[PDB]
Amino acid sequence: FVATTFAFX
Amino acid sequence: SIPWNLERITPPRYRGGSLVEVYLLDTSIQSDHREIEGRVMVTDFENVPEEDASKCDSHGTHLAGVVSGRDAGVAKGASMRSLRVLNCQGKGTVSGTLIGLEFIRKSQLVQPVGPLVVLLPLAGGYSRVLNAACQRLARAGVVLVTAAGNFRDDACLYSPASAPEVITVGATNAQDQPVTLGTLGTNFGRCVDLFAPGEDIIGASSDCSTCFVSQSGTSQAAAHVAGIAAMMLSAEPELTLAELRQRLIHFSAKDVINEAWFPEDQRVLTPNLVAALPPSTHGWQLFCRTVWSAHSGPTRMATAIARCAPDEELLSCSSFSRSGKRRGERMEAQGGKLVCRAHNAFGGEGVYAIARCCLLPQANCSVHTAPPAGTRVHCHHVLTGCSSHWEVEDLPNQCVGHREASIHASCCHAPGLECKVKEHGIPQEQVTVACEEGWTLTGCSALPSHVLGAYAVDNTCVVRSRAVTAVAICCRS
Amino acid sequence: TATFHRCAKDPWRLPGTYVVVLKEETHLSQSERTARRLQAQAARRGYLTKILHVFHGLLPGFLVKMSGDLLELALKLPHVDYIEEDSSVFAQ
Repeated sequence: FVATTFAFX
Repeated sequence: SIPWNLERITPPRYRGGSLVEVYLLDTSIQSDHREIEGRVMVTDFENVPEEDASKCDSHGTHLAGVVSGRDAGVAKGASMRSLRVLNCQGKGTVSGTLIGLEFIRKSQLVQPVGPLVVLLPLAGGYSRVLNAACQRLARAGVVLVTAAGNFRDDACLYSPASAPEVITVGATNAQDQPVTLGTLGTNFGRCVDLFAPGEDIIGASSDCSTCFVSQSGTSQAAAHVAGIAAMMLSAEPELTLAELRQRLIHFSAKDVINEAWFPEDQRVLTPNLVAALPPSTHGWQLFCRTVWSAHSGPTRMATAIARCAPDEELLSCSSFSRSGKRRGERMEAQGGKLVCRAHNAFGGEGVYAIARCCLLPQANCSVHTAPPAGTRVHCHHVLTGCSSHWEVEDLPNQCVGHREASIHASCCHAPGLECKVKEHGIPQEQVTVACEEGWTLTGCSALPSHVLGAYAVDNTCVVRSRAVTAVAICCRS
Repeated sequence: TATFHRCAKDPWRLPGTYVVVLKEETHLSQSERTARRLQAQAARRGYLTKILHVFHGLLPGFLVKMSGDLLELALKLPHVDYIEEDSSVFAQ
């Protein structure tokens, strides 16, 4: 899970 | 070595995309990355809100790679063209997305090519204008693939996820389970068409021209379906959106997701499908799908309607209510084409109409109705469905209903169609009966002690009750 | 009979920009004329506006930057089907 994907940290 | 997600979509028997083009609306992309270099064309169309470099094009590079990367892509051939509608923080506007969709249509008019697939790896809240524009671009002949959304929520509250005639795709993980991360995870519900691998998907990384990273989202999942669709349209260039969606459904792994993850009311509405490439084995075959309407709402005269695609036939019609406060369903004509309409009871919270829509060329179908008498009708060629509706508040090729009810029979003239009726009753919250392998469930109904509803789940007829008997109609060539 | 619509998720709204959506059969020449009409009736009232884009191809219509005050006026323009306030979409 990466922050470039909404709504991940 | 083969990444899990690519193995997962390999059929049990097996042996693309070059005639098809796949437009992508995302962040900028690192189009020199070896996964995609020489394969993605940057249009340099750009329409993004202002911010509030390897991170600017991370999302879009990975997705370009999932669709078409030479090592880790789904449709390793395919040509892509890319528009920039998301800024460096992953944000865009409806307005900008509208202008992108307008741009793809203008390009097609100016220099026509083959079939076009548009990947929409974004969402916002429900939008009337964005859903209308997708619908319109679909009716012009373009296939749209869209993320379900990442908020562990009903997908019908987001766009373009909820848009009509778009293919909406949720995400599953290596255990075939719905992706969940705290209160986040894959959306669900009746606006989701199918699921695909969307957790820990290795793809092209914009950190370096040869690097790779694992990302998760419903975008990754929609990217697998876009690539599958591109290869399906390279093999059968002439497919209509109905015919392509019926194949994506048919070739999906079935009943492999554990519905417990979903909130209770959404298990019945969420398809249990994980996408997969078509096998080597593929002869005509009878494809049917189940279409759940919007919920009717609680007005006393409320009706829900379920419709098929223009090139599908409605072979049966049923209905469901959680309270069981219900006045049944009936098939009625509309623009010369049959729809499925369910009726709420006085005091009920609403009902669903549940259509069974099939590709049956050369079919002349009609409806045979008997008002209350118990009540009976029959096809005087093949019975494909039984429906019934009543106007009271409480209680062969032949359909039989309650004495106080109207009974409606779906009769089709189909030379080359064989059909049979299979029954099963027991003493029971849910009773089930399934068609044999190689047959297609065309109709599902309960015999006339108080039932919530009936629906076709794949090829199984499901009856829900508060001697209850399930009745499945099954057909083949 | 024209209606107005905006995102139910209040943080995702972008007030101050509006998609004006016109009736299906409206021609691009009509779309451009209805935009200049909006601009003119607004300026008569002291409002600057800015026509950012004129849609034709899928939906006819246009994108305008203006204050919300004008929505009752813009809803009354000829050919208008409905108007929607711009909002955010996010990488999924």
